[PDB]
Amino acid sequence: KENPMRELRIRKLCLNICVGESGDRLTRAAKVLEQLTGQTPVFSKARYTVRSFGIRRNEKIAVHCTVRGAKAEEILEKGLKVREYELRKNNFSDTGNFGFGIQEHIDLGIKYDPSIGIYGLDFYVVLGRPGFSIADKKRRTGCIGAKHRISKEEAMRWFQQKYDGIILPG
RNA sequence: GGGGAGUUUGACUGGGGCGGUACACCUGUCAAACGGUAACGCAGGUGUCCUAAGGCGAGCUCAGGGAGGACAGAAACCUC
Ligand SMILES: [Mg+2]
Ligand SMILES: [Mg+2]
Repeated sequence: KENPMRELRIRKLCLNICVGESGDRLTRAAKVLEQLTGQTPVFSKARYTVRSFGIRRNEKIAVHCTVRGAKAEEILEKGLKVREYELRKNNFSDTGNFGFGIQEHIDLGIKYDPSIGIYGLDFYVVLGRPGFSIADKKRRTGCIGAKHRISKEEAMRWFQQKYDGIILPG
């Protein structure tokens, strides 16, 4: 048997692009990201100052956004279609989440505009389960127990069964 | 305008002088489980800075570590 609603569902999908310098490149990356995600993304300032990468304290160097639900699985479907539903054993974290990256963006269904240029990005997905909001709600916060959490094997099974993908070793 | 006049040229202090400030303040210890308690005892700090680094209210949680993610690495950004 099974519990009808202890099943696995994706609860958020995070997209980010880290360009490493503020300016026209940054705002065009924000533009392509918001065109892809249908909503305005946000800028993240540099935490520290390191001159090896040519960055300083508190300038926007990356643009990221998060999605839930319908648009989340559509974007994830596009990304996995680009990655031909192929992932590696080490692509999955110990907490049940996973992710990957796309070297360039116009392949997943984005028209090439010569002005904006080309940009890669990182997809990440946080596998969830009904009741995970306990860990972050305000009134009576608590843990999510031991049985209810997600492990690497469960994430692998969910990925290979729902999206009929292949986990090549590596 | 030392030609001439009057006067002054601190204190502390293992003699005085040179050095130093133990000369006004602050922290720990000395200090002997109330408080107080000495030495040129020990380790140090002060003559500032702030329109917010003051005053309320709201919302968040930090250092670090582990596991993941294109360039990305020991270190850039995202997630748990
Ligand atoms: Mg005389
Ligand atoms: Mg006594």
